Amino acid sequence: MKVRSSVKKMCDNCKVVRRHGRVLVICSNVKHKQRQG
Amino acid sequence: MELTAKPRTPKQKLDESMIAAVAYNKENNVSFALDRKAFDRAFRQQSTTGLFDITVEGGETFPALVKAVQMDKRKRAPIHVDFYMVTYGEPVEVSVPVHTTGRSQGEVQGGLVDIVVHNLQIVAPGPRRIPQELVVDVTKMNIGDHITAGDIKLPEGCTLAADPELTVVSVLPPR
Amino acid sequence: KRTKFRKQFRGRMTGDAKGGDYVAFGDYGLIAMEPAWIKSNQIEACRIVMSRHFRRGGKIYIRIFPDKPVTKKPAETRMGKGKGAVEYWVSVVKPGRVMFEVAGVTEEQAKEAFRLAGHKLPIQTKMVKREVYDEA
Amino acid sequence: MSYLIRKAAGIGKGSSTPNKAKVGKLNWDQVLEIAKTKMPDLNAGSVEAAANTVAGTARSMGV
RNA sequence: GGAUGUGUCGUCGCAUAGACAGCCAGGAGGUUGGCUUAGAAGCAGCCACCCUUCAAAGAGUGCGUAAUAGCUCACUGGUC
RNA sequence: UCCCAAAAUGUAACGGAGGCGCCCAAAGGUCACCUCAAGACGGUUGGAAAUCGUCUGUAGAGCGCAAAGGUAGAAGGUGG
Ligand SMILES: [Mg+2]
Ligand SMILES: [Mg+2]
Ligand SMILES: [Mg+2]
Ligand SMILES: [Mg+2]
Repeated sequence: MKVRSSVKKMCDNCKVVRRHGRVLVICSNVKHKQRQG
Repeated sequence: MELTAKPRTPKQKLDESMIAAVAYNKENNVSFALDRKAFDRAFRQQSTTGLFDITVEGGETFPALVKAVQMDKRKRAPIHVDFYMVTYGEPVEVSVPVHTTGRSQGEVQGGLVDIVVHNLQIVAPGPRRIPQELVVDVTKMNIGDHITAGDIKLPEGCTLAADPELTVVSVLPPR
Repeated sequence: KRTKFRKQFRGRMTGDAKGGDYVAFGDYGLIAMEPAWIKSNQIEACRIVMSRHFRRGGKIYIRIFPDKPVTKKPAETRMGKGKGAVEYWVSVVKPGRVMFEVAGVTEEQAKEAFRLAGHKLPIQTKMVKREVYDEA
Repeated sequence: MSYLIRKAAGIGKGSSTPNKAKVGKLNWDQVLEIAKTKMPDLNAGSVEAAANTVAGTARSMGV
């Protein structure tokens, strides 16, 4: 879980999911779990 | 481009999608005011080498040719445009751009094809027959080959303006 | 990068853009939306990254040479006059000013070079296309 | 089929830059024996349909 | 700096002549391209991006191994 | 003397550059008279400049020194 203030796509499996006022990204690849919070 | 009112105060122009334009030739010099979108759709095609039908509010179709545009800074949307009512025989000198067709024999070898001058202004364009483009052979070029305006075919009835020995296109070396 | 022989010192002031077209010497370009100062080392960085991205070409045009000497604080104090004769040079940049232009590469191959350089500039910028034909 | 070309045209190696400096040039006669020995490895049509296949490879090899 | 947060104008292209996402199915023969390297065959970099069959399959996107494999996408058909 | 000085004048700082503490019996007075720098072409101790000549040339020179202003109808250069 890498906390980056700049979350952007890195492949073709990354899906941005807006949660409870937070930026998260789902992906089959567990190394692509970026999150601003 | 259906032209409507044409005052002098830009009060009812900035708010709405209108752009301030003018037109002249040698007689009348009445200022106009054309639509933003209409122009942004038409100038994209005919550019500066093609006239368009300009009907003023009332029934006045006056043929003209775009001369100088004064686009705005900080923005891509123009703010002023100058028009020239084409005469019939010898109007004004028109600027004709230079395109390129066919793959060169120097681009393959490793070098790159570089147009030194995009736009090229000529003399006496000739009404009703204005060159909207310009096709210049590029394949005959290799590495370090310079092609001037003495090498560009004339669109028949058109004479050059710039110096005969000016480099229009040149194939630069790699790196 | 740096000038070859000038006077020495200078002043400071920003007014609206003046002499920056849209399409000059090439197909694609990059413009400022914000008025600032461009250190020479910033330029160098840009130029260089652009080089990395474009193995062969050398069709990178940079017409924003730095002609502004800026002074600097020796150590401390304040007793004494004009300080820091040589620190760095700058290239005033006003919105509308064309800093960088390139040609030959595709569409995708310009967004990249530009996008990168852009992460080295102290102000936002944008990429444009051909459509303007003022003076030639 | 590159081996056969490196034998027929007598090519020691090839060319790193086929866009600048090439290797050599052969003839169609040396192509007929290629589409005659490697028949099962080609499902082309007839004559030309198998003559334009090999010519392809050669084109990017430096011939 | 970053993002399918929303409201409101616009630039490009795709239409039942049946998209797009999803699902089922197929996926090259030249070829193990040439070259450089102990080796790198879509996927380090130099180069190209040519041909055929076909309702059709770009010597090609990501992940991988010491190279191989495999798992897919571009594209085609069908069911709503 | 410039610049700062923000278009009358004026205006500060341990702000930014550079000079003077002289010189000329002529470099004064007056009266006459001459026209520069530079480049090109062509010439011998030259072969960069210069000496000569023919062109071009609002002066891109000169004015004892620093600078600005100003000067070709002279405040440039000589003679009685
Ligand atoms: Mg200010
Ligand atoms: Mg004053
Ligand atoms: Mg004042
Ligand atoms: Mg005071």
